[PDB]
Amino acid sequence: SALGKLQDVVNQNAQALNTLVKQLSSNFGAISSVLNDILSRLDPP
Amino acid sequence: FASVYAWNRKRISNCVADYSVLYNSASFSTFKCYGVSPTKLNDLCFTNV
Repeated sequence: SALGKLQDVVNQNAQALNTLVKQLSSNFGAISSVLNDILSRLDPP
Repeated sequence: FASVYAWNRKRISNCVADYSVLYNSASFSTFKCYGVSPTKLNDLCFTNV
């Protein structure tokens, strides 16, 4: 009133989940990152 | 119309424009859409055309 070996696990796991969430906003070479804006202004082919 | 070397440029403003009266008019010899297929135009929303 020390615990860094326990805070390291919490931090590493949050840092991985954040990267997974944030990769949902890359185009990977498409026109939009959001699927609804490809569906709305393009036709199936 | 206007020449090819000095084309015109109209900046369409707010106005419920029906892209359907265009698409189905059958009087057009060429109607290509690039960013967006034609049938999904009459439901979208733009700010400056």
